[PDB]
Amino acid sequence: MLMPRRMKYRKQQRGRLKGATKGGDYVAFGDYGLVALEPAWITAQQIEAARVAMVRHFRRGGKIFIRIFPDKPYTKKPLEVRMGKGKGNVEGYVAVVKPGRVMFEVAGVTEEQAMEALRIAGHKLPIKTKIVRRDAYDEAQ
Amino acid sequence: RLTAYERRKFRVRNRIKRTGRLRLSVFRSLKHIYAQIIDDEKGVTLVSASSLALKLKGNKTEVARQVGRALAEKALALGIKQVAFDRGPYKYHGRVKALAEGAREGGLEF
Amino acid sequence: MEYRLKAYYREGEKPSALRRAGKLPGVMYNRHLNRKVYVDLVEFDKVFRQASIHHVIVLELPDGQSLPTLVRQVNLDKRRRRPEHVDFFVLSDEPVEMYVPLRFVGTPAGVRAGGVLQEIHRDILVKVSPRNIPEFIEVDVSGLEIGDSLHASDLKLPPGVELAVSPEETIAAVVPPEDVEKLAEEAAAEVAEPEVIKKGKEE
Amino acid sequence: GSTRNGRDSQAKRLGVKRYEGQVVRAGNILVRQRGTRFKPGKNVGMGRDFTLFALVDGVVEFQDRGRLGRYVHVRPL
RNA sequence: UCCCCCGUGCCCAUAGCGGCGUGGAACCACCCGUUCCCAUUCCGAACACGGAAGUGAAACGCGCCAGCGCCGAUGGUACUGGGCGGGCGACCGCCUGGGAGAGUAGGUCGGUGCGGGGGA
RNA sequence: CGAUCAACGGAUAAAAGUUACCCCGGGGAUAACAGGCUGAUCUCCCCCGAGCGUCCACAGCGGCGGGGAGGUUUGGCACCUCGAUGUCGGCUCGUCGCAUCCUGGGGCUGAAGAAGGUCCCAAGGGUUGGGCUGUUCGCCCAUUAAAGCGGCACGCGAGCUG
RNA sequence: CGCCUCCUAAAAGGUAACGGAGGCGCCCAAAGGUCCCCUCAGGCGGGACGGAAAUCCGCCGGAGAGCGCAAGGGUAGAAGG
RNA sequence: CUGACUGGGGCCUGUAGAGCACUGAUAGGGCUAGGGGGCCCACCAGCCUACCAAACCCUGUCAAACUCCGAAGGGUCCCAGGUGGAGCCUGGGAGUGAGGGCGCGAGCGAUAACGUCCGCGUCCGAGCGCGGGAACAACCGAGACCGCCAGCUAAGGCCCCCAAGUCUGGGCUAAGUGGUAAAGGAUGUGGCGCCGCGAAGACAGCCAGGAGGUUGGCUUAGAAGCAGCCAUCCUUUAAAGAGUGCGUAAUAGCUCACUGGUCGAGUGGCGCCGCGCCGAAAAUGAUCGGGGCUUAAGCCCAGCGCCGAAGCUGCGGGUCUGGG
Ligand SMILES: CC(=O)[C@H]1O[C@@H](OC2=CCC(/C=C(\C)C(=O)N[C@@H]3[C@H](O)[C@@H](O)[C@H]4OCO[C@H]4[C@@H]3O)=CC2=O)[C@@H](O)[C@@H]1O
Ligand SMILES: NC(=[NH2+])NCCC[C@H](N)C(=O)O
Ligand SMILES: [Mg+2]
Ligand SMILES: [Mg+2]
Ligand SMILES: [Mg+2]
Ligand SMILES: [Mg+2]
Ligand SMILES: [Mg+2]
Ligand SMILES: [Mg+2]
Ligand SMILES: [Mg+2]
Ligand SMILES: [Mg+2]
Ligand SMILES: [Mg+2]
Ligand SMILES: [Mg+2]
Ligand SMILES: [Mg+2]
Ligand SMILES: [Mg+2]
Ligand SMILES: [Mg+2]
Ligand SMILES: [Mg+2]
Ligand SMILES: [Mg+2]
Ligand SMILES: [Mg+2]
Ligand SMILES: [Mg+2]
Ligand SMILES: [Mg+2]
Ligand SMILES: [Mg+2]
Ligand SMILES: [Mg+2]
Ligand SMILES: [Mg+2]
Ligand SMILES: [Mg+2]
Ligand SMILES: [Mg+2]
Ligand SMILES: [Mg+2]
Ligand SMILES: [Mg+2]
Ligand SMILES: [Mg+2]
Ligand SMILES: [Mg+2]
Ligand SMILES: [Mg+2]
Ligand SMILES: [Mg+2]
Ligand SMILES: [Mg+2]
Ligand SMILES: [Mg+2]
Ligand SMILES: [Mg+2]
Ligand SMILES: [Mg+2]
Ligand SMILES: [Mg+2]
Ligand SMILES: [Mg+2]
Ligand SMILES: [Mg+2]
Ligand SMILES: [Mg+2]
Ligand SMILES: [Mg+2]
Ligand SMILES: [Mg+2]
Ligand SMILES: [Mg+2]
Ligand SMILES: [Mg+2]
Ligand SMILES: [Mg+2]
Ligand SMILES: [Mg+2]
Ligand SMILES: [Mg+2]
Ligand SMILES: [Mg+2]
Ligand SMILES: [Mg+2]
Ligand SMILES: [Mg+2]
Ligand SMILES: [Mg+2]
Ligand SMILES: [Mg+2]
Ligand SMILES: [Mg+2]
Ligand SMILES: [Mg+2]
Ligand SMILES: [Mg+2]
Ligand SMILES: [Mg+2]
Ligand SMILES: [Mg+2]
Ligand SMILES: [Mg+2]
Ligand SMILES: [Mg+2]
Ligand SMILES: [Mg+2]
Ligand SMILES: [Mg+2]
Ligand SMILES: [Mg+2]
Ligand SMILES: [Mg+2]
Ligand SMILES: [Mg+2]
Ligand SMILES: [Mg+2]
Ligand SMILES: [Mg+2]
Ligand SMILES: [Mg+2]
Ligand SMILES: [Mg+2]
Ligand SMILES: [Mg+2]
Ligand SMILES: [Mg+2]
Ligand SMILES: [Mg+2]
Ligand SMILES: [Mg+2]
Ligand SMILES: [Mg+2]
Ligand SMILES: [Mg+2]
Ligand SMILES: [Mg+2]
Ligand SMILES: [Mg+2]
Ligand SMILES: [Mg+2]
Ligand SMILES: [Mg+2]
Ligand SMILES: [Mg+2]
Ligand SMILES: [Mg+2]
Ligand SMILES: [Mg+2]
Ligand SMILES: [Mg+2]
Ligand SMILES: [Mg+2]
Ligand SMILES: [Mg+2]
Ligand SMILES: [Mg+2]
Ligand SMILES: [Mg+2]
Ligand SMILES: [Mg+2]
Ligand SMILES: [Mg+2]
Ligand SMILES: [Mg+2]
Ligand SMILES: [Mg+2]
Ligand SMILES: [Mg+2]
Ligand SMILES: [Mg+2]
Ligand SMILES: [Mg+2]
Ligand SMILES: [Mg+2]
Ligand SMILES: [Mg+2]
Ligand SMILES: [Mg+2]
Ligand SMILES: [Mg+2]
Ligand SMILES: [Mg+2]
Ligand SMILES: [Mg+2]
Ligand SMILES: [Mg+2]
Ligand SMILES: [Mg+2]
Ligand SMILES: [Mg+2]
Ligand SMILES: [Mg+2]
Ligand SMILES: [Mg+2]
Ligand SMILES: [Mg+2]
Ligand SMILES: [Mg+2]
Ligand SMILES: [Mg+2]
Ligand SMILES: [Mg+2]
Ligand SMILES: [Mg+2]
Ligand SMILES: [Mg+2]
Ligand SMILES: [Mg+2]
Ligand SMILES: [Mg+2]
Ligand SMILES: [Mg+2]
Ligand SMILES: [Mg+2]
Ligand SMILES: [Mg+2]
Ligand SMILES: [Mg+2]
Ligand SMILES: [Mg+2]
Ligand SMILES: [Mg+2]
Ligand SMILES: [Mg+2]
Ligand SMILES: [Mg+2]
Ligand SMILES: [Mg+2]
Ligand SMILES: [Mg+2]
Ligand SMILES: [Mg+2]
Ligand SMILES: [Mg+2]
Ligand SMILES: [Mg+2]
Ligand SMILES: [Mg+2]
Ligand SMILES: [Mg+2]
Ligand SMILES: [Mg+2]
Ligand SMILES: [Mg+2]
Ligand SMILES: [Mg+2]
Ligand SMILES: [Mg+2]
Ligand SMILES: [Mg+2]
Ligand SMILES: [Mg+2]
Ligand SMILES: [Mg+2]
Ligand SMILES: [Mg+2]
Ligand SMILES: [Mg+2]
Ligand SMILES: [Mg+2]
Ligand SMILES: [Mg+2]
Ligand SMILES: [Mg+2]
Ligand SMILES: [Mg+2]
Ligand SMILES: [Mg+2]
Ligand SMILES: [Mg+2]
Ligand SMILES: [Mg+2]
Ligand SMILES: [Mg+2]
Ligand SMILES: [Mg+2]
Ligand SMILES: [Mg+2]
Ligand SMILES: [Mg+2]
Ligand SMILES: [Mg+2]
Ligand SMILES: [Mg+2]
Ligand SMILES: [Mg+2]
Ligand SMILES: [Mg+2]
Ligand SMILES: [Mg+2]
Ligand SMILES: [Mg+2]
Ligand SMILES: [Mg+2]
Ligand SMILES: [Mg+2]
Ligand SMILES: [Mg+2]
Ligand SMILES: [Mg+2]
Ligand SMILES: [Mg+2]
Ligand SMILES: [Mg+2]
Ligand SMILES: [Mg+2]
Ligand SMILES: [Mg+2]
Ligand SMILES: [Mg+2]
Ligand SMILES: [Mg+2]
Ligand SMILES: [Mg+2]
Ligand SMILES: [Mg+2]
Ligand SMILES: [Mg+2]
Ligand SMILES: [Mg+2]
Ligand SMILES: [Mg+2]
Ligand SMILES: [Mg+2]
Ligand SMILES: [Mg+2]
Ligand SMILES: [Mg+2]
Ligand SMILES: [Mg+2]
Ligand SMILES: [Mg+2]
Ligand SMILES: [Mg+2]
Ligand SMILES: [Mg+2]
Ligand SMILES: [Mg+2]
Ligand SMILES: [Mg+2]
Ligand SMILES: [Mg+2]
Ligand SMILES: [Mg+2]
Ligand SMILES: [Mg+2]
Ligand SMILES: [Mg+2]
Ligand SMILES: [Mg+2]
Ligand SMILES: [Mg+2]
Ligand SMILES: [Mg+2]
Ligand SMILES: [Mg+2]
Ligand SMILES: [Mg+2]
Ligand SMILES: [Mg+2]
Ligand SMILES: [Mg+2]
Ligand SMILES: [Mg+2]
Ligand SMILES: [Mg+2]
Ligand SMILES: [Mg+2]
Ligand SMILES: [Mg+2]
Ligand SMILES: [Mg+2]
Ligand SMILES: [Mg+2]
Ligand SMILES: [Mg+2]
Ligand SMILES: [Mg+2]
Ligand SMILES: [Mg+2]
Ligand SMILES: [Mg+2]
Ligand SMILES: [Mg+2]
Ligand SMILES: [Mg+2]
Ligand SMILES: [Mg+2]
Ligand SMILES: [Mg+2]
Ligand SMILES: [Mg+2]
Ligand SMILES: [Mg+2]
Ligand SMILES: [Mg+2]
Ligand SMILES: [Mg+2]
Ligand SMILES: [Mg+2]
Ligand SMILES: [Mg+2]
Ligand SMILES: [Mg+2]
Ligand SMILES: [Mg+2]
Ligand SMILES: [Mg+2]
Ligand SMILES: [Mg+2]
Ligand SMILES: [Mg+2]
Ligand SMILES: [Mg+2]
Ligand SMILES: [Mg+2]
Ligand SMILES: [Mg+2]
Ligand SMILES: [Mg+2]
Ligand SMILES: [Mg+2]
Ligand SMILES: [Mg+2]
Ligand SMILES: [Mg+2]
Ligand SMILES: [Mg+2]
Ligand SMILES: [Mg+2]
Ligand SMILES: [Mg+2]
Ligand SMILES: [Mg+2]
Ligand SMILES: [Mg+2]
Ligand SMILES: [Mg+2]
Ligand SMILES: [Mg+2]
Ligand SMILES: [Mg+2]
Ligand SMILES: [Mg+2]
Ligand SMILES: [Mg+2]
Ligand SMILES: [Mg+2]
Ligand SMILES: [Mg+2]
Ligand SMILES: [Mg+2]
Ligand SMILES: [Mg+2]
Ligand SMILES: [Mg+2]
Ligand SMILES: [Mg+2]
Ligand SMILES: [Mg+2]
Ligand SMILES: [Mg+2]
Ligand SMILES: [Mg+2]
Repeated sequence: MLMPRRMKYRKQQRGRLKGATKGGDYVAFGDYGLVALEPAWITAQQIEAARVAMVRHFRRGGKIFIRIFPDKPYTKKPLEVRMGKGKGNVEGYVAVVKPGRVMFEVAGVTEEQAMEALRIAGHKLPIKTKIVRRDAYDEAQ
Repeated sequence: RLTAYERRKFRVRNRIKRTGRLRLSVFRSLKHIYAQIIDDEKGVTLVSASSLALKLKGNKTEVARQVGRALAEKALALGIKQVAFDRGPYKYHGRVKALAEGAREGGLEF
Repeated sequence: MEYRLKAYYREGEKPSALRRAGKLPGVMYNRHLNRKVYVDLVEFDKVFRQASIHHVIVLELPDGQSLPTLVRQVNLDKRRRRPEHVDFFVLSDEPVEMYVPLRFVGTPAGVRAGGVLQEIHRDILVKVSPRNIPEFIEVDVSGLEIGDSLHASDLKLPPGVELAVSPEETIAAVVPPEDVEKLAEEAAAEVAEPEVIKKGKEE
Repeated sequence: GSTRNGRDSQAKRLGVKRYEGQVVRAGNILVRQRGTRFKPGKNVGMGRDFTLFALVDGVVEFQDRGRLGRYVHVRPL
């Protein structure tokens, strides 16, 4: 599942989660999108869960666009150790996501299929979401 | 993309102007040789001398020497004595050398 | 078609006041003029969803003028997903670069075969005269299988309109569908851990 | 459990030491730097470690000459 | 004090790439030679000297063209010094002063100082 | 000129261990207990509805993921206590919580009946004797309506045991 | 455990943790002084043995090469040859 | 007179933000080396690819150790304001070198800790003196020289405990929400927008009908609209999907979308905002500080008045410093 093929640095500092999303705020590929309403580190496991739930709803058909990528290494100390003695080990990868980011888009599917696949996908994510349809506002960006 | 010609010219001239003397610049064409003493602080030429301006005659080396004497005679008259020689793209040799040796005979100090 | 929208002039009114009065701040320009305007947001929304950046909007200014415009730019509040400002570009007699809709006529054979028609471009950038704006540009996609594509070179353009993009720019593609039968392969798939780019004496 | 890092060198206190308009004396250091981030201009020398220093009493003046670089001059009083 | 050219600066691509066109009287270049000065890790290509039959082909200069490159508002927004509020938090707002970046309209096939030769 | 005086401002020219036989001065400036803050881990409860259940997502189940509660586990932290806050287990004596083991009242069932399963209400009372082991726990024997799980400084040593 | 480079470091300087990454304890008689000359990597095309890459030719190519060694800064109008 | 602080002016900077031109990352598509695999060959070529995919490009993004950009600020010098328990110089005497909470910016930790480690600020330390916050070092208010049975305010308050409004106007809530919590769930309530469908008679109710090809096609072990598929086509019609949901092992059957009659005016579906509901279990006796409160004594919006400290004022006094 998603993670960088290679990287310059093994561990990243934690950073902040302030502000509206930086880009990716308009539908770019398909007909409908799933928009983040609150900030989070979405894991790679969560992205894959949202993805599999969407192809499973479609069974055979449609196209899913995943517009977030987890390049941020997630670190955790081994259980029961004290503070100190260096940074914890990389245990996973997360995509930073801020309000307004279009995380997923779908195409090649009916409106009922897209509304439902995107809804189920939303239940796999640790944040509130919103389903949107491509507008002329999207097309003008 | 610069030529070996332009790099050579920039090279010898940056070193000259760093000393802050009035510079004796020399341009050598296939036919003629020209000299002007330039104040790089004001970007202004103080005095000139050309084989073209003097309508000078035959052997290029002997011509160059005489425009050197010519530049000196006009230079001293204005008060200019010390100077830095600017061979620009040319080797200190031949026509350029002759012009330098002719300027020195007139008492230009370099 | 051709749509109309009342606009108004503004000077020192703070944008946040205009937006709280339900008005949308905007600007109006070309090589000759530049004016600060505003439009009623509810009214502008009704037009813009019909006339995108594609169709002419004529602004009825309160001074009695009537200027033909294209919307050149719509700035969105990235959080709330709402328009916060509009550029109206006022057209002249000279030609103009602009986006003309694409109409994908036909059902691709690949789409009959199970595929999906990925509409990579939904409009196309074009130099054309304002007296000359086509409503759309038809493209036949019925011959595309999985996975063929069309480019702006394959575009049959009406009279007086010329491509303003590289004819190698791709405009449509028919790709394979999502398939549950793929899932189990992807679940049991193995991905060796990421490599860290070597630094120092080790390079 | 142990760290292979934990090393860093002392800070070197680099940067410009006299800004435009400041009255300096000959020998005053104007810029501490690694390489020629600034170049010596009129009445300014440069030492083996790229340090710019004033060659005369006077006033510091900076000049940004685009692709030719940024320069520090000392205008005599 | 105007136009062309030749030197030499300054601004530091609005000055660049590319395409086309143009100039040899003058100037510049290529050019003609390699005796002489000087020269090639081989080569008169370069550097250099002595020349003056030819050509503006190359180069250089000067024009035109916006395909690229470069520059680029206005408006709006992000962010923010200072002042205030809100949320359990992740974080979110308001006031006052400041205010990008991206993008849009557009701009650009340079401007200018000093000396020299020529022209009117 | 002679320094891995590298513990690199370099105590001597010259130096390792052990103490449950231990001692003094100090510290809650700092650990082991208990409490506290926290809740990763732990226990419990939910959201989503892939898929199972012949048929049928939801009788009983719940892939991949998502949200919480509690403060009984193991820890994190080091905040009162080191001019002392006695420790496991048992016995004795209780008392409380309810996420209920039984008894009482219910809905659903893939509930014929009888017997079950699952969830809801419910803390009034009740919740056995023995073999093993210091044990808590657990396994086993014989029963039982049932042989509940937790808190009270892992309740209770100025109450006993040891 | 001293020293160097980058980050953390909140656009002067400085700034901690058993925070995130690397290096030093040398070397060079030229790899130093000065004078003179020269300009890269890379792409494409062409060339016996000859290859992805040996050496040659042409075109494009402002610096992505090089600068003994880490990293950074600097740098061809040279600090590179 | 040089100070903190401030005004103007110049220079220095690479953070916030943003960007992708460099260094890396990155999804998809295009294009296209090289591989895989498939035809065809060993005579050395050739073609096919819904396979992995370099370079390049397009769309769309990510970065403390990336930057084509780049603030607000900050630093420093000059001129000016600034006479302050300001500043500078020399010397005598120290104490301190366990900090801590909070706000903001980061690292570590788990986007844990009354956690830990730096930065800017602040308070406590030393203001455990005073008002407010039920109580409470550091939250809000405010820097206590002494005295007064005088006055004004601050935060916070004005139904009673308890000093001052059971003050005024508009709205919301019915949950004692207020008076601790999340995903998520819901014909709770109110205010908005947006579709439709309807007096060319809607919705609801009642009333009929809802049909031949079709026990249909992948199909056999059942698959007959309604166990999965690579299908939705006709026919008679007012109308009718080879079918919404229920049922059969199959079938049938009910009944939906569906059309006609019946009444006679609304009806169904979205989306957004305010306030509430559930989700909500822990251990001695409960409780918002208590009582008690419902067109509030709750919440939102707008006001007038008052109460309220050791702050400020009036009066009197002390001491030190400065000026007479
Ligand atoms: C006793 C003293 O004199 C002083 O010390 C203080 O008290 C205590 C100190 C330590 C202590 C427990 C220790 C060291 C321990 O290791 N305990 C574990 C475990 O936790 C325990 O539960 C048992 O488990 C099975 O065996 C034990 C096991 O060794 C218990 C105390 O009460 C102070 O208040 C007293 O005055
Ligand atoms: N004027 C300013 N500096 N504003 C700073 C804005 C920061 C504040 N948290 C806000 O979002 O409003
Ligand atoms: Mg951190
Ligand atoms: Mg996480
Ligand atoms: Mg972590
Ligand atoms: Mg441990
Ligand atoms: Mg650590
Ligand atoms: Mg960690
Ligand atoms: Mg993880
Ligand atoms: Mg985001
Ligand atoms: Mg969710
Ligand atoms: Mg964009
Ligand atoms: Mg709208
Ligand atoms: Mg180590
Ligand atoms: Mg470190
Ligand atoms: Mg060290
Ligand atoms: Mg230091
Ligand atoms: Mg340091
Ligand atoms: Mg440093
Ligand atoms: Mg500096
Ligand atoms: Mg030196
Ligand atoms: Mg040196
Ligand atoms: Mg200046
Ligand atoms: Mg100067
Ligand atoms: Mg010229
Ligand atoms: Mg000038
Ligand atoms: Mg050109
Ligand atoms: Mg011509
Ligand atoms: Mg030309
Ligand atoms: Mg000629
Ligand atoms: Mg001629
Ligand atoms: Mg010879
Ligand atoms: Mg001879
Ligand atoms: Mg020759
Ligand atoms: Mg020559
Ligand atoms: Mg000749
Ligand atoms: Mg020519
Ligand atoms: Mg030339
Ligand atoms: Mg033009
Ligand atoms: Mg600029
Ligand atoms: Mg711009
Ligand atoms: Mg602006
Ligand atoms: Mg602020
Ligand atoms: Mg804000
Ligand atoms: Mg502001
Ligand atoms: Mg402002
Ligand atoms: Mg900015
Ligand atoms: Mg801009
Ligand atoms: Mg140009
Ligand atoms: Mg010029
Ligand atoms: Mg001149
Ligand atoms: Mg002139
Ligand atoms: Mg002239
Ligand atoms: Mg010794
Ligand atoms: Mg070492
Ligand atoms: Mg030591
Ligand atoms: Mg020692
Ligand atoms: Mg040392
Ligand atoms: Mg000693
Ligand atoms: Mg010694
Ligand atoms: Mg000795
Ligand atoms: Mg020893
Ligand atoms: Mg020793
Ligand atoms: Mg001993
Ligand atoms: Mg012993
Ligand atoms: Mg022993
Ligand atoms: Mg013994
Ligand atoms: Mg003994
Ligand atoms: Mg003894
Ligand atoms: Mg013994
Ligand atoms: Mg003893
Ligand atoms: Mg003792
Ligand atoms: Mg002692
Ligand atoms: Mg003692
Ligand atoms: Mg303690
Ligand atoms: Mg200590
Ligand atoms: Mg302890
Ligand atoms: Mg202890
Ligand atoms: Mg302990
Ligand atoms: Mg412990
Ligand atoms: Mg323990
Ligand atoms: Mg205890
Ligand atoms: Mg403890
Ligand atoms: Mg205690
Ligand atoms: Mg306790
Ligand atoms: Mg706690
Ligand atoms: Mg918890
Ligand atoms: Mg908790
Ligand atoms: Mg947990
Ligand atoms: Mg729950
Ligand atoms: Mg469910
Ligand atoms: Mg099944
Ligand atoms: Mg069922
Ligand atoms: Mg199923
Ligand atoms: Mg369930
Ligand atoms: Mg599970
Ligand atoms: Mg969780
Ligand atoms: Mg959990
Ligand atoms: Mg506890
Ligand atoms: Mg405990
Ligand atoms: Mg612990
Ligand atoms: Mg504990
Ligand atoms: Mg610990
Ligand atoms: Mg402790
Ligand atoms: Mg302690
Ligand atoms: Mg501490
Ligand atoms: Mg103790
Ligand atoms: Mg005592
Ligand atoms: Mg005591
Ligand atoms: Mg005692
Ligand atoms: Mg134990
Ligand atoms: Mg008990
Ligand atoms: Mg219960
Ligand atoms: Mg019962
Ligand atoms: Mg019962
Ligand atoms: Mg029964
Ligand atoms: Mg039965
Ligand atoms: Mg039975
Ligand atoms: Mg039952
Ligand atoms: Mg139930
Ligand atoms: Mg129930
Ligand atoms: Mg009971
Ligand atoms: Mg009881
Ligand atoms: Mg009981
Ligand atoms: Mg026995
Ligand atoms: Mg026995
Ligand atoms: Mg026993
Ligand atoms: Mg036992
Ligand atoms: Mg026994
Ligand atoms: Mg056991
Ligand atoms: Mg066993
Ligand atoms: Mg029995
Ligand atoms: Mg029973
Ligand atoms: Mg028993
Ligand atoms: Mg207990
Ligand atoms: Mg315990
Ligand atoms: Mg224990
Ligand atoms: Mg105990
Ligand atoms: Mg116990
Ligand atoms: Mg006890
Ligand atoms: Mg005892
Ligand atoms: Mg005991
Ligand atoms: Mg006791
Ligand atoms: Mg006792
Ligand atoms: Mg006792
Ligand atoms: Mg006692
Ligand atoms: Mg005993
Ligand atoms: Mg014993
Ligand atoms: Mg040191
Ligand atoms: Mg720093
Ligand atoms: Mg820094
Ligand atoms: Mg700094
Ligand atoms: Mg300093
Ligand atoms: Mg360490
Ligand atoms: Mg090392
Ligand atoms: Mg040598
Ligand atoms: Mg090459
Ligand atoms: Mg080749
Ligand atoms: Mg070959
Ligand atoms: Mg080759
Ligand atoms: Mg380099
Ligand atoms: Mg190395
Ligand atoms: Mg003053
Ligand atoms: Mg000052
Ligand atoms: Mg000052
Ligand atoms: Mg100031
Ligand atoms: Mg940033
Ligand atoms: Mg990039
Ligand atoms: Mg871009
Ligand atoms: Mg970032
Ligand atoms: Mg970024
Ligand atoms: Mg950084
Ligand atoms: Mg940055
Ligand atoms: Mg810019
Ligand atoms: Mg500034
Ligand atoms: Mg700073
Ligand atoms: Mg400043
Ligand atoms: Mg300052
Ligand atoms: Mg300033
Ligand atoms: Mg002053
Ligand atoms: Mg003082
Ligand atoms: Mg003082
Ligand atoms: Mg004084
Ligand atoms: Mg003193
Ligand atoms: Mg004294
Ligand atoms: Mg004394
Ligand atoms: Mg001390
Ligand atoms: Mg001391
Ligand atoms: Mg100390
Ligand atoms: Mg200390
Ligand atoms: Mg301490
Ligand atoms: Mg501290
Ligand atoms: Mg500390
Ligand atoms: Mg803090
Ligand atoms: Mg702090
Ligand atoms: Mg705040
Ligand atoms: Mg914060
Ligand atoms: Mg902070
Ligand atoms: Mg940090
Ligand atoms: Mg959590
Ligand atoms: Mg602390
Ligand atoms: Mg904290
Ligand atoms: Mg913290
Ligand atoms: Mg502090
Ligand atoms: Mg103290
Ligand atoms: Mg205070
Ligand atoms: Mg204080
Ligand atoms: Mg206090
Ligand atoms: Mg206190
Ligand atoms: Mg008090
Ligand atoms: Mg207080
Ligand atoms: Mg109080
Ligand atoms: Mg009170
Ligand atoms: Mg308090
Ligand atoms: Mg406290
Ligand atoms: Mg006072
Ligand atoms: Mg009053
Ligand atoms: Mg008040
Ligand atoms: Mg009250
Ligand atoms: Mg009262
Ligand atoms: Mg009031
Ligand atoms: Mg009232
Ligand atoms: Mg309730
Ligand atoms: Mg209540
Ligand atoms: Mg309550
Ligand atoms: Mg909720
Ligand atoms: Mg909710
Ligand atoms: Mg509702
Ligand atoms: Mg509502
Ligand atoms: Mg069928
Ligand atoms: Mg039927
Ligand atoms: Mg509730
Ligand atoms: Mg009212
Ligand atoms: Mg008062
Ligand atoms: Mg008073
Ligand atoms: Mg007072
Ligand atoms: Mg008085
Ligand atoms: Mg005094």
